[PDB]
Amino acid sequence: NFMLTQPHSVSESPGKTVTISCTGSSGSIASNYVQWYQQRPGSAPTTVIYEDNQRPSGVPDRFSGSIDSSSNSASLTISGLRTEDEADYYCQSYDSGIWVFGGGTKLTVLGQPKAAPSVTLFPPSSEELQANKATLVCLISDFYPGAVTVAWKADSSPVKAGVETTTPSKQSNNKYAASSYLSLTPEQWKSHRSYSCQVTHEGSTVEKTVAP
Amino acid sequence: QVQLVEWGAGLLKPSETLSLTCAVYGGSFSGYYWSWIRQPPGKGLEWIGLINHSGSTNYNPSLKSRVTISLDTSKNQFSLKLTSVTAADTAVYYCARGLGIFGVVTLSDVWGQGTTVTVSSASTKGPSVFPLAPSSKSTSGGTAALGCLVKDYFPEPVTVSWNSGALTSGVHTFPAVLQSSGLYSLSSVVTVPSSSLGTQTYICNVNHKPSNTKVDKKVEPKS
Repeated sequence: NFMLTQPHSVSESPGKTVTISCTGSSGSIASNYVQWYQQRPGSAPTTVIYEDNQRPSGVPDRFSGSIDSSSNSASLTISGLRTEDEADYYCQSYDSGIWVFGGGTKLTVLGQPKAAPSVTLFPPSSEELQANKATLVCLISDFYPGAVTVAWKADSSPVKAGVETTTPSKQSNNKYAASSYLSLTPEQWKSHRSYSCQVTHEGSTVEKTVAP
Repeated sequence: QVQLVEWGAGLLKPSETLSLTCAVYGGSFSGYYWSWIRQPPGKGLEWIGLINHSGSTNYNPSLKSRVTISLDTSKNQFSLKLTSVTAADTAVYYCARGLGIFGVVTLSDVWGQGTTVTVSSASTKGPSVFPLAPSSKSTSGGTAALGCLVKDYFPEPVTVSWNSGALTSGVHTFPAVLQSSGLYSLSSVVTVPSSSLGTQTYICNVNHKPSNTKVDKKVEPKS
């Protein structure tokens, strides 16, 4: 059961050198080549790292890759981090020939100062009990870079019943707004005592608690 | 100019078999490998089955019981067959070039455009509009977020307005989310100032053209 994983986001300003990781789980990545694909939004995948250290014709040589067999991780390196590098980065490994991929990596160029997100939470309204429905509302906005992960809680315990996270879109002020929603039932709303929503923005996370 | 195309039906039902085929341009299959790769929604690509000119195949262990890839060397194509399609099978399917040796592809230069396959059996439905009330307290920042929640509709799209467009300060529409049961959901909120809260009217007007659903809901601070 070999699988690939990619970091959700990395923050780095242009002019620096940035790295992107991809670590195997069950097996060894030393048994197959790694191939890295770049996916600018609205475009098909195209290779950037090729046979673990080569690049195809036309790609600048600054796209460097490597294989680390110590912890079974692969690295995508961009030396001259450019504002035109914004794309989706994927890694390749073969599991008896499987063209498996990771979760995806969003690398953004910092042209704006780091923004601490503000999170507002809304428990299901009273008009939802009569409809035999329940759903926690978790709104996050005004943060950059716009890529966070969300984990629901049920009486201080992980739950993944209805996790529905869609991409943050562009705002008016160049910022981004997150999305993550927990679909539920009225019996489950009153069943517990503490509901919360968290977002791991970069390295620090802000959470609030709502109770029925 | 090596080129590739895929084709097939864009809508599939549960418990059905899924059939595809990719065509090659400007070459042969003799020592030229081909893979069928898919993009699950919001996830990375993964592959199911390969073939060469003779007909030997390698399969995905997870989809082994549901994969059949065959070559048609006379007309120069290769076909994807996916039996017993489930909700987890939603993706867009890609055929890619392959050069290699002894079963492992050592070269993937060009990629197909990809064809869209939908796996659902959900009928068209009207949204269930849900207003959401904030804590109605002057928080750390003097911002009051009021809005309505849209759920259980099919298919896209839906746009949410505010006071017939009169309010525009805190209006922020979103893309929709996917409920696993076959329906969708949306979100809308207004970030009104805390001082101007409690007495002013906040109403959202929802539009679902496929279901012809127009619902007006009023949002209140607290009760």
